[PDB]
Amino acid sequence: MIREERLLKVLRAPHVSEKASTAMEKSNTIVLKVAKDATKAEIKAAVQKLFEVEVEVVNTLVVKGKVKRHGQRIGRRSDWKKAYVTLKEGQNL
Amino acid sequence: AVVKCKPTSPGRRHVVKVVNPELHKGKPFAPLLEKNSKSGGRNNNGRITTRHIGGGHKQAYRIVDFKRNKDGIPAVVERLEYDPNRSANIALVLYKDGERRYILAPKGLKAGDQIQSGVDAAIKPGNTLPMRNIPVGSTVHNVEMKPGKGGQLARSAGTYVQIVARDGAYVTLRLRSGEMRKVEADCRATLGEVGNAEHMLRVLGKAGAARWRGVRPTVRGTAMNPVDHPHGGGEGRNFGKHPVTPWGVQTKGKKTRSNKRTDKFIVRRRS
Amino acid sequence: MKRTFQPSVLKRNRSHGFRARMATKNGRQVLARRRAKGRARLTVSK
RNA sequence: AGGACCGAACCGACUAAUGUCGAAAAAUUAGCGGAUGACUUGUGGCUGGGGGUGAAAGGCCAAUCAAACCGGGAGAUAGCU
RNA sequence: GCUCGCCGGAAGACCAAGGGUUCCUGUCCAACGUUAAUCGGGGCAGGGUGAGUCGACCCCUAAGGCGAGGCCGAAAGGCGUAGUCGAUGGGAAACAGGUUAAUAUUCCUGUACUUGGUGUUACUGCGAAGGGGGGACGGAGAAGGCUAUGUUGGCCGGGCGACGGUUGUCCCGGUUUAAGCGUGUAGGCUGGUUUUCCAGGCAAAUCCGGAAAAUCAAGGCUGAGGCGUGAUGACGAGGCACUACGGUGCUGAAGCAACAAAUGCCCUGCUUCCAGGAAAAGCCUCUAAGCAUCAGGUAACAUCAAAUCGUACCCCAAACCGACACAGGUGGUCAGGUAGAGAAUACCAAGGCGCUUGAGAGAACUCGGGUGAAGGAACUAGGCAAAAUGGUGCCGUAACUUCGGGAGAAGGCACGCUGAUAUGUAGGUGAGGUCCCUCGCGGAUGGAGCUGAAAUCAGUCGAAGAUACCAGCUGGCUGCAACUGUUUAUUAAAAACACAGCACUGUGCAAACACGAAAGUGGACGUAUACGGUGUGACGCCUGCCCGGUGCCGGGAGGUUAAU
Repeated sequence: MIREERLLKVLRAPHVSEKASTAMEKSNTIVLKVAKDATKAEIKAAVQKLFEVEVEVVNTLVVKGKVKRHGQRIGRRSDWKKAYVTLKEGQNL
Repeated sequence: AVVKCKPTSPGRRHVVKVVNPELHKGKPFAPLLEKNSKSGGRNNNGRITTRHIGGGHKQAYRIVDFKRNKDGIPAVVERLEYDPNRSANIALVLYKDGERRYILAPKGLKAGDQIQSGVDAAIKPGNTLPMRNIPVGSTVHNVEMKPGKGGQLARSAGTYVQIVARDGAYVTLRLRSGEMRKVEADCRATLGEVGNAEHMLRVLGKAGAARWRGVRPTVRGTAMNPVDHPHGGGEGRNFGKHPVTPWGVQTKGKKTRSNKRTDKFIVRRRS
Repeated sequence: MKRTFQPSVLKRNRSHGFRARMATKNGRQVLARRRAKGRARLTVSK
């Protein structure tokens, strides 16, 4: 019974992109930014309570941030989690 | 088992094949198969102890029931098998119990022979017991040194010992080499010789053989440079020294033996 | 001409790994020597 | 059957020619030897300095080996520049 | 965009390993790029990397490491026992198609399947750090069958030819479909099956082992392939409509037969050979303790899950390695069509590329090439190179000898192409029909067609038909060393090395010895037909003396002399 305490935490963000919209339309699949742990089932229940809707199943992933340099100094973004998250049918917000 | 093969190859010239046309073509008996490691000379530390060692083909194991201590329960051989772990050959027998084991071979040992061990053993070869009850004089082999050590004697191709004397509690025995040694009569041993004695007929002519008989080349010592070996030097093929161990101790003859733990068993040294 | 360096991240580890050094005394006797000098990087496994 | 032959790959380095500030801190061009076996190459692992291993040449050991590298002694010492 | 050139057992595609954002979008040209730059692995920004099934992780070990105890050791600590991890190995199962600029067996469609859990059901002996089995293994050959694959026809659909001809032996393309499932084959192995009993499998066994007795010849097990299902689906030339001149949407015909046949599969097969050829888990049996009413297991149903982590991209390389976008090196997977013995040799296919300065000019001298009159090695240290030869099939072919070889000895023959033989023959293949049988994916049958040498003979062009490439010079005398082998990563490849046997020697196991501060290593899981060391080198003939010296093996009578 994933505790809402950790749960509400887990999610980082919803994301926007062409492919995101494209999954949205062709499949009703939601397109997000979420934590480092962000295990699939975690995400499942998370969005499931957070939109009161009927998740089908998700795809997990790992971004690799770019190692850009910032003036002279070099850096690299800490990585995060998108996910291909869909339902059999749903109303998007 | 002797056949000269025909000199079709420069390099097949002096070969000598050693063919027992009775050796069982096929796979050994699982109940005696055991994993083996190629040491190549190394030690626990890993340093190569014994030299020219290494390579050699994969090579299974056949735990020898040297002890053969099973008494009163008889067995019959079923197959003589070839083992690269020996120069002799191994013979699976079937104890009346049904438990199975290879054994090493007397010469006349063939398929269809029924034996066992024990002090009341028959005197047909292959059986074994201690030489308190083995009659004197008999030519035997496969001999223990201490009671129940298992047997480290005459273990080899066409090996066997003939009794020279039996000393009350004791017995002196003619090693196939020529030293005679007291051994306790309760030390067990197997009657008869060993077959297969023709190994020496093989000449391993191709470099390949010893290669795949697991032999590194061995230097002609002095040929190398002084840099490491006792022998050495020579602005071309010169010794002018003494033959000594590769650590410096004279060879071509030095009495080096000093056990003294057992020398009281050295009745007459080997020549 | 197949020159000196060849790569293996696995072999990096089993070569000079963090666990490697810290498991042996002498290894345990380097981390300071650099921390003494204050290297950014302890070893090469990052 | 063959430590067989001819000869692909593969491994090797015999001859010459560039090339020797070169494209490469050893190449390629013309060739050339082996080409089922002492075959050969990965991946894994083992071996340590007056040590290792070496089908021996004093070889080879992170290009670097008649004693690896690196730290220290130690600013070694220098009837010599 | 056009034309041209180049590769293609790769300069193509896919991977590991490494790379660790470079890929694509958009954007700019400082610098980076060796010229210019509008282009980019270059600057900036955004994006994209989706796994119950593909790896990893995971279960197990493998050679290895570490190491409680301990043993050994100045202290470090050596070492191993229990253990315990450590892939290049083994272990449950996914695919076709579509899908984007950028991924995809993970996304969409459809069809799978596999592994636990959960319960419901009825059946109910299960269960193990342990028993056994299996997993399970070498090399060399050799088929055969199939198949991808490839060829032709049939088919469709397109078309009628830029100049002689070109409505047909016409021309151009296409002529498709997974897993699994059910089939169960060519094939391969296999005696089954029952009862009894037994010092065996560390107890225990009902199992493996064995003994017997019986008792019947069948079953079992394996195993590609092909066939039905798959798959009335999709794909699928093309067509059509729209245009973002880049793709959308719908329709989408035909989509079969035959041939040829793998370095692939049946193959862990078979058959042979000695050099004698991992393990343990996963799996199956078994029972101990224990409980066997419970539990647990059998299975039918139903249900659920099947974490993460990896996942783009690059790769014979501009991204890996060597300081460069590198003429050097880096394994694995695939493997077309043309002649061809052919993974090559040439030249194309899909593909891909045209190597980041260019342009003129045409002396020397180079550097690679080709070309050559007579001469034909006189050149040169040296016939170095170059040249010169080379193939296939046949004839014929020495010295000498370990009888094998040499010996591709040499030397010569001949070779295109068309026709006929014989409008394709030999051969291979096998249609239909005919039957035969326990009915099959059965068999004899017959040869339909089709594929298809080679030879002979005929005829004939050239100068030449091994026409290109590709593709040994050979002789003869010998020194050396028997050679296959090794060798100086980088100036040397042999005679140097090793090597087969041979002898010497040393050594009978807590063996010698080597390392080891000692434990304890390897030897050797061996017991002298064994191993060490040395010397030497196949083989055939042989291998003499000098024991003074110097070492070694022995003998001790006396001189000799420490420590006490």
